[PDB]
Amino acid sequence: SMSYTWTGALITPCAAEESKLPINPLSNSLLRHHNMVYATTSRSASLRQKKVTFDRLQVLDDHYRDVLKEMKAKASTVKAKLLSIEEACKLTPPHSAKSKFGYGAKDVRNLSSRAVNHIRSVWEDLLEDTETPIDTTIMAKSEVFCVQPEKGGRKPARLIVFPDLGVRVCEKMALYDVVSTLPQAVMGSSYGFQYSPKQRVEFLVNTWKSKKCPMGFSYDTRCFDSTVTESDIRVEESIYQCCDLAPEARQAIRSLTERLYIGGPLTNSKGQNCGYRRCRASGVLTTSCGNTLTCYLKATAACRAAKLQDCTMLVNGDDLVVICESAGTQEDAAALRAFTEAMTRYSAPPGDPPQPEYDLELITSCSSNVSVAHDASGKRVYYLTRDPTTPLARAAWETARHTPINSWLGNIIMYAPTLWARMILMTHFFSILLAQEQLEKALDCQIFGACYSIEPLDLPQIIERLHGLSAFTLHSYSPGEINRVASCLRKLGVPPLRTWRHRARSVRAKLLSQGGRAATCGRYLFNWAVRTKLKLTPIPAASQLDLSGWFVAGYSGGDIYHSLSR
Repeated sequence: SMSYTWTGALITPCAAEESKLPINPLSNSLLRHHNMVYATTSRSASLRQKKVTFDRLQVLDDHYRDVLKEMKAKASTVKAKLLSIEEACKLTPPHSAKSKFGYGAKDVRNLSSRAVNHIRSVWEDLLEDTETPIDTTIMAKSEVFCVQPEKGGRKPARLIVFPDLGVRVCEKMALYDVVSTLPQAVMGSSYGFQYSPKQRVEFLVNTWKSKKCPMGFSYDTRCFDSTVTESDIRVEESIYQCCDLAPEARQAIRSLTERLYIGGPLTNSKGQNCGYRRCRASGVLTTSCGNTLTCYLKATAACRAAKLQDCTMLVNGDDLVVICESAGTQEDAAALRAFTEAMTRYSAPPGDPPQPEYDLELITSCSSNVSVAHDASGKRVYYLTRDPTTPLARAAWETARHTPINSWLGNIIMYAPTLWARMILMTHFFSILLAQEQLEKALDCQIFGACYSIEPLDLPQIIERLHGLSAFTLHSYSPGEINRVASCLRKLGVPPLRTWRHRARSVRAKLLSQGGRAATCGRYLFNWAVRTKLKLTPIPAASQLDLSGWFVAGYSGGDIYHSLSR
């Protein structure tokens, strides 16, 4: 079973494609080495195709079946509701790809006559037609990175595969509630997306110390989406079907499984047939949930087969971290080898072989890792950090050119406590915002694949609820962390960290001398940069004004939007 068949037609771009940074003088002294920063394009689509096209052998054993049944039993607990056309319509992102049938995302959210009447047809057809493969578009995704340490080495583009907008709304009607409810109900504390980064670190540590002599590792599968088999996709549906479901929902889920989720024809932006998918589509609603369940399933079964002891996992789509209990250094080396054999049999082979780890801080997953600093009281605080190379490069790109997605806003939020977010990314972007006019203009950023509309004057209260008060008051970061950031600054040509302390005062001052929501941003955010720090007490609006829905589920590739928060 091949993940992909290709006809020969190209993955084409739909417009103009940017690949290098522009000669922009206030990307400037964010970053001067612009040769380092690039964006992926259609040109490298072929290279990705080769990487992502292969046969899939799958051998299921008693462990897999045993784990499946325990999952289904947990799933049998769930009752899932059918969404109405109006509710699914509201979940649609303002700049989601328009339909072939002469209407766009705007028309959907307005409940336009042409849009809801097409949507009803797609739904009715899901009921009348039970097997005809549903069309998708394949495209190259444009992502920014920093040139790889073997001389301008480069990641090729990712392929994004999605059905027409009308189908996307129907998926929401049938599977939105399911996808927001079932993963937690099945996987419990092992479901990553229920955790704020503060809750995430809290669960990591707690699990680590609950161990005699802990041992953890992270597992990376070689292009997970392609490893997912038609069997996997069906096993997945069998889990969904354990929910209490409306009869049309049940049919809709059944049809979407056979007509879309298991595979179907690929069409480029020119209308040409590119070939056929028999693996996971990156851009359907079920992609995160389905991946999270499928990764959790294969891994739990692989642990048992590998005879690892007191495995706890934390799963986030295809990102997988295991914290378990160590039988004596070449104990696990062997046990991981076994684990890897089992994952490989289940059709989930690794990228780089997994390595046992006996220091929590050295384990990296979700691109991130735990580090330690201290807050005013001097007490050791645990926080979640990351190599800043890709965020700092993306920040430079977003300065130089306009873009819907502002990942910088996202990294500030998610990595508020980190040294590099506070000194560089807050300082730089509040300066730009200050000088421009734009402190109130809400911006779109993504958390867990779902886009959010967010006002930058609400970071002090967002940061406080998601990270606590220590996020503004942390100071004596580890030598390892500080050395990563300093190193990353050299590689990119970002000015040294002491450079930013100077800049951060001016920005703080230009923003205390403004008052209001501005004012607050200068008190707590840039407190690290003043000479005799003032005493920061908890913000009022933080609690009884801001709201959930934020760390409930993973929605990557699922066309999901909340205009939640500010």
